[PDB]
Amino acid sequence: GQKVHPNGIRLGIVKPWNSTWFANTKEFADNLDSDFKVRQYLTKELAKASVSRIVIERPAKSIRVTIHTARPGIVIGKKGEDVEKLRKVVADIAGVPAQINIAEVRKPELDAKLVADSITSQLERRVMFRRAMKRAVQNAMRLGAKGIKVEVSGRLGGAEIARTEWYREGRVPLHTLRADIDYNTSEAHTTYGVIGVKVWIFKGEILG
Amino acid sequence: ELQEKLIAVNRVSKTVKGGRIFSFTALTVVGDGNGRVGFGYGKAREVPAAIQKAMEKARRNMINVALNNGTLQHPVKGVHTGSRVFMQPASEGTGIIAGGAMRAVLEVAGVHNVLAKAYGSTNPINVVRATIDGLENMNSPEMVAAKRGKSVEEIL
Amino acid sequence: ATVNQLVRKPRARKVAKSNVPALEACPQKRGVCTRVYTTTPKKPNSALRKVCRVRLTNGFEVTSYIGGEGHNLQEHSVILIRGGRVKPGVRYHTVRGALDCSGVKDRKQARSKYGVKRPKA
Amino acid sequence: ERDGLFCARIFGPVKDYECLCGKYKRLKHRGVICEKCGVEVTQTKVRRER
Amino acid sequence: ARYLGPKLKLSRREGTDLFLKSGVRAIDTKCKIEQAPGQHGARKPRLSDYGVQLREKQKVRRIYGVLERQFRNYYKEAARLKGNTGENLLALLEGRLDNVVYRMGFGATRAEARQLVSHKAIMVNGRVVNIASYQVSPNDVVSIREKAKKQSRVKAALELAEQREKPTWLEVDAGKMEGTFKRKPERSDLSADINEHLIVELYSK
RNA sequence: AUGUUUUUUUUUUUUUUUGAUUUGGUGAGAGG
RNA sequence: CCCGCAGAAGAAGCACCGGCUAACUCCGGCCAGCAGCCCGGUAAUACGGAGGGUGCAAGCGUUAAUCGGAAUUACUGGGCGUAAAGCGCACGCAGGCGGUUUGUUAAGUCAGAUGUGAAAUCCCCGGGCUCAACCUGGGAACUGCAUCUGAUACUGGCAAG
Ligand SMILES: [Zn+2]
Repeated sequence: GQKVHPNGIRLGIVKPWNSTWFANTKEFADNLDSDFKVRQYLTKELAKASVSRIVIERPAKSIRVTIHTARPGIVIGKKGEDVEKLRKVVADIAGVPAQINIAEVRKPELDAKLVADSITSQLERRVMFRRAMKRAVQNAMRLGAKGIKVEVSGRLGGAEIARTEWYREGRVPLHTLRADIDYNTSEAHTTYGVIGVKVWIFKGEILG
Repeated sequence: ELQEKLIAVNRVSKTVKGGRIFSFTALTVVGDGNGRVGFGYGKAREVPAAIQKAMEKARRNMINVALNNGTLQHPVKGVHTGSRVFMQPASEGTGIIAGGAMRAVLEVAGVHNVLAKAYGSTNPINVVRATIDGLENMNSPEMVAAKRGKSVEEIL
Repeated sequence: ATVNQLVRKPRARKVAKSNVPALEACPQKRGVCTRVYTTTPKKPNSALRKVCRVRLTNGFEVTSYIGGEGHNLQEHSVILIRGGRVKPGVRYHTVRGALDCSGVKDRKQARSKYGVKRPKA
Repeated sequence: ERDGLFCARIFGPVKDYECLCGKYKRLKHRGVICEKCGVEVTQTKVRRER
Repeated sequence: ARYLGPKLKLSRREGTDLFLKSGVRAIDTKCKIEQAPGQHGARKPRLSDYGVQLREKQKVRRIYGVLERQFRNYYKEAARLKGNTGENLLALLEGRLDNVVYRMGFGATRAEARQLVSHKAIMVNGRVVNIASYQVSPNDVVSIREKAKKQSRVKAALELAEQREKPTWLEVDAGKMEGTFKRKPERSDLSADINEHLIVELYSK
């Protein structure tokens, strides 16, 4: 289990946190649990909507969710009909006043998580994994990624002996802390088993 | 306008500290259905890429072949490494009577009518090369006339 | 090689011996089962292969494979052998559905090759 | 309509280098006219001059 | 001695329209002409060198309705004869009585024509010929006899033919119901899609 | 001083290029 | 052989589908079994059944046997430093081959003719059985052998250099 998590190593420097609140040792665990719940719910709901990052932020006994999604239109539905619906359920989950914001993700081919999800979907609907991977890589490159890597693993083409294959393009420096490396993962629950998809997308280096 | 036939694709290995690194060799051949022929031998970790490479190779370093109508101008031998090849011009209708790699090269070249045996080795890569050599060496009547300081009717 | 040499002593044709000599250029031969038994095959395979030592009509004592699933053969059972070697020392097959050797039970594909009559319905 | 005002054999094939009904779907034999099609085999603007 | 099964299946397998049904109704409506027959139709991997040749051979055989031994014999004959082998073979195939009849338009399909021939409907030079493989010669008039001239099928066939392109190498009369096989057809007169050369190669293994 | 001393199938096919993003008369009304 | 009668009526199987090799899926544990050469230990396109396909078809498979592929006895048409293959080295009879010029011969060689090379078979153009197989007219061929008449470059003989 060689490698360090690319997001996790960079949280202090170039990457920010998702859950962004303060709490004392008393209420912290509970808060975490709540976050887990709400996030889980959101994932369940907005599966068909291309959702990248849920950012929870709770000040003053009131939860502020921020959903980063590629297509707001399907998450919002009719203007303030679906969002509103989501909100009350979120509140219920939390046990506090809820507030949902929806950030529009520019360039969903450069968002790593989204790409991974897409790949997983493709796998599920029985495409050639390799061709999917290629598409993922190519598209990102076209869009202006300084580099991208993707990796898929296990029961590829329903084969008895599992293996991993991966496509890199451009440069993807992981040891370099100041590199904006959007990393994320997904899992294709195929007929032969799970197929895990990792993808690293290098936006560029930050100078500060 | 150019037609291109992948003759063979073969998996080749390189042993390293970990284990075996596999790769793929693609032997292709391309031609315009007239004199021009060219084979290409490409190599890559995946098959399609290798094939593409081979095709690319083929497309450059082509070679011209003097064809009397659909067939060859005279019986011609061509050798390369193990593969030694005989090919003989044949009457309209007979088709390409030739085996394997050899056939493919002929087809692209735009010979329609040949009687061709591959003696010795039949290792595709070598045999195609041999075939190419044979084609290349084969001189036309006009060419021969030019060489000898005569007219075409003097040679018949 | 040299023409003179050839003339002196011409080229010898490679005389290929028959790999089924107990037939003696016969398509099949009748034989009586001297004994019937199972044998273990060589590496890498694993099985109990059913085989019978057959005394043939022409005098030879050979060993014949018994194809298909199951057989009725005993000692003193009159069988027809056909030639064909199972890949030590078995160079012949019992023809199922000839003389005393029965056709294979409950077989519906490649029936001819195991003596089986066409199923009626 | 075969063979009416807007014919096939009298003028040309609607599609470029295609027998409208069914044969020649590549670029090799431009011209052949089978009995099942009663169609020429040329360009899309060939009917404008005929 | 004949193929009695599904006709469109064969066509599907081949890829092309073999003209095994009359042509009242288009082949795309009757069957999935693009998709190959059986459970594994949608899957279509590129065939081998041998395989393509074989397929080609089948196509031709299917078209005319000639079983393998006969086909082989025909090929041999062609080879024996002077000129281009494939072309010769094609000519021979054409020359078959049933085929000729079909061309003329007395049978909707080739099968129909064959049937007619069998049933002592057709005469060649005023003599009832019953053999579908009968090689019709140049200047050999071939007609429906007076007994079979009243059949509704024949007229339908004729009508169908009239919609279909007329071959240059024959000359047929719809009222008289007699056609003259004027000459053995040139390769140009026949369909271009048939790769005779492949067929030739297959037998030259 | 010494090594044929625990072998078993944990199996060879790409994309291909070759072509384009599609709307006719009649009549009425406005701007200059 | 022809005419009439009735009614789809009385009339389709065999092998194969891992690669070679045309044709693929599902269901049943190195067993049972397969196999021409190179699977099966619980997701077997390789065993057995099914459905689906492929190839042949009144046959289809298997076995035996011959040639082929096999240029794998290589006359056409292979080789021998290391893959099998140069006698350990010589001398040398028989045998094989033999520098150069002229003359002669005409054995080999070549040309033409004559005789023969049975008929059938094979092949070409025809004809006859409705077609075909089959039958059949005429030709070509039977690559050879013998004899006669020439040619004399080459090989041989003889004679001189
Ligand atoms: Zn057409």
